[PDB]
Amino acid sequence: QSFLDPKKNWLAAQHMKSLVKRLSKYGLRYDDLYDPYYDLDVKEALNRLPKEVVDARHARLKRAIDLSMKHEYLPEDLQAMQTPFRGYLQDMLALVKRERAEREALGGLPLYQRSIP
Amino acid sequence: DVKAAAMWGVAAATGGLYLVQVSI
Amino acid sequence: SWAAEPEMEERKLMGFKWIFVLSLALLQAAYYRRLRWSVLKSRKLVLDVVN
Amino acid sequence: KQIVPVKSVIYALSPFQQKVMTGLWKDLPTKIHHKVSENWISATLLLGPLVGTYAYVQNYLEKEKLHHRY
Amino acid sequence: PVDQKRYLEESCKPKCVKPLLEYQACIKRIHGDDSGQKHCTGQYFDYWFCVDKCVAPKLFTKLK
Amino acid sequence: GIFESLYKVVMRRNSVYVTFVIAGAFLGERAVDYGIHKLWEANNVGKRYEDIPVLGQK
Amino acid sequence: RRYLEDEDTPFMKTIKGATTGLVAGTIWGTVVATWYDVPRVERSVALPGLIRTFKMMGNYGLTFAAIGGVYIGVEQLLQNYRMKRDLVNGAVGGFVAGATILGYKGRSIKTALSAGSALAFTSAYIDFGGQTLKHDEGKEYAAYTTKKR
Amino acid sequence: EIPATVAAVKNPSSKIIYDEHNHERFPPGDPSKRAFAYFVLTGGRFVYASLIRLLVLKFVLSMSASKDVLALAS
Repeated sequence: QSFLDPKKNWLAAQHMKSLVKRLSKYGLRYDDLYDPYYDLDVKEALNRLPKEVVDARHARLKRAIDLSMKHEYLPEDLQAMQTPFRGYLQDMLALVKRERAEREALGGLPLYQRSIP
Repeated sequence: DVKAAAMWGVAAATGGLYLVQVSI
Repeated sequence: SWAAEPEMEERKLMGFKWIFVLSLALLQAAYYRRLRWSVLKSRKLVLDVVN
Repeated sequence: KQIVPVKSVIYALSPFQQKVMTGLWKDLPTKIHHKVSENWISATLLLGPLVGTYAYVQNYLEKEKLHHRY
Repeated sequence: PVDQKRYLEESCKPKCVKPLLEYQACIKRIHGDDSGQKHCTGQYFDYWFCVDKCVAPKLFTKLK
Repeated sequence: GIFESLYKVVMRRNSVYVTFVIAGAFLGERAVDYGIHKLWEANNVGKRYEDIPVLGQK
Repeated sequence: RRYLEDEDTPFMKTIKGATTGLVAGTIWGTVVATWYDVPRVERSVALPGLIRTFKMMGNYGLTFAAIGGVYIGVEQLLQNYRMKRDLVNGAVGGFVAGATILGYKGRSIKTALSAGSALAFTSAYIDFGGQTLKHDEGKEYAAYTTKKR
Repeated sequence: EIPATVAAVKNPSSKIIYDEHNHERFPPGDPSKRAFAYFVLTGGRFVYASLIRLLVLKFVLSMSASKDVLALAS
C-alpha cells in the first residue's frame, strides 16, 4: 500500500517509530499481540507453528506481563537488542486464511467454529 | 480444646458488648 | 438554614471522623496490598529469550 | 481456558524480608517525568476540546450580552 | 439603628467606579425614550454585582 | 523489641488477637471522638446551645 | 488602594501571572543562551547553536511561567479560603512555588526548602511595605500650588 | 549457547539477585519484620471493625422507632 509504507509516507514513518518504541519497552514482537482466542485462525497458525517459535512467543508474553505487573520496562541494552516486526505468524496466518477461503468457496464445512458464549 | 473454646467465647462476648454496648 | 438542614452538626462531626479514620484505613490497605504483592513485585524471572 | 507452560526460573523473597512502602516515594522526579512525557499528547487531546470549547462559549455569550445591552 | 449593609454599599462606590460610570452613561444615553423597549438592566446588574462582591465580608464582619 | 513483645502478647492466639482487635477498635473510636469533640468545641466557641445568653427569660 | 484599583478576578490574575512569567523566562533564556559561549567544535555550525538557544528559551520560559502561575494561584486560593488578604497570604504562595517548581528542578528536598524560603521571604518583604519605593506622602518635594493656610 | 534457564537450574548460586526496583530488600542477616506489618494490619482492622459496627447499628436503629412516634407517646 502507498500510504502505509514508511518510506513513502511521513505519517506512516512516525507511526512505525512510535509502535517500535512502544513494543520494545516491553520486549515483545507485534505478532505477540495477536490473541489465539480472538480469531482461532491465529490459534490454528500457532498450532502449525514450530514448538520453538511458540515457546519463544510464550516466554516473550510472560516477560511483558511481568514487566507490566512490576510497572517497569526493559533495560536500555535489552531494548536496543529488541527486534519487533520480525514476523513469524503472518505467513502461516495468511495460509490458514487462504485455506479457509477456498474451503468456504468450495462448499465445505468450517474446520472449527467459535463456541457461543 | 476447652481453653480455645473459652477464649473464643470471651472473644464473642467482647464482640457482642462492642456491638450492642449495654452500659458501655 | 437550620430548618432545612437540622442535622448539619452531627453530619459534619460524623463526616470528619469517618474521613480521618478511612484515610488511616487507606494507608493500612495500601501497606497490606504492597505486602501481599511484595513477592510478585520483587522477583527475578529467567525465561531464556532475548528478542 | 487452560494454563500454558513456560520454562522459567523464578526467585522470590519473603514479604517480611524486604521493604514495603519505601519503594513508593522513591525516584519520584523520574516517575513524574515519565508520566508527563508519555501522556502529554493524551492530556492535550482530553483537555484540548474542553478548554477551547469553554473559551468559545464564554466569548459567544459575552458578545451576545454586550450586543443586547441597549 | 443604621444599616451596616447600606453603609458599606455606600462605602464600596470607589471600588466600582467603572461600572457606576457605565451605568450613568447608559442612563444619559437612554434618557428620552419614546415608548419603551429600552433599559439599562445590564449595567445595573454589573454595578450591583460589583458592589455586592465588595460588601459581603465587611458586612458579616460588622454584623454579630 | 517493643513490636515483637507486643506481637507475642496479642497474637500468640487468634482468639486473643480478635479480642484485642475489638478492644482497640472501641478505644480508638472513643479517642477519635474525644479529640474531634475537643476540636469542634474549640473552633465553635460562643455558638453552642448552652452559650445562648438568654435561655429561660421567655 | 491596589485592590481598589482593578477588579482582576483570580483566574485572570493567575493567567496574567503565568503569561508574564513565560515572557520573562523567554527573555532570560535568550539572554543566558547569548551570554554563554558555544563549544569549539560547534563554532563552524550555526543550527546546533540556534537549537540550543531555543531549548534554553523554552526551558526558562516554562519554569518561570510555572513558578509565577503556582505562586499566584496559591495566593488566590488562600485569599478565597481566608476571605481576607494579609502579609502571610502571599508569603505562603511564594514558598509553594519554590518548593514545588524549583524543588523539582533541583531534585532535592533541601533545595526546595532553600528556594521556598527565599521566595517566601522575598514575597513577604515586598508585601511588608505597600510595594512602594518611598513610604512618605506628607513631604511636598516641590512647591507649585499656593494655599490659603 | 547453554540456555539461561538450564544454566540457572544446573548452577545453584548462593548469591541471589532479585528485582529490587520497587522493593528494596533488607540486607542479608537482619530478622524478618513481621510484627510491624501485623500491627499495621491490626490498626486497619480497628478501623474496619469500627465502620462495620457503626453501619450495622445505623441500619438497625433506622429500622427502629422514630422521633415522631417517640414524641407522640408523651
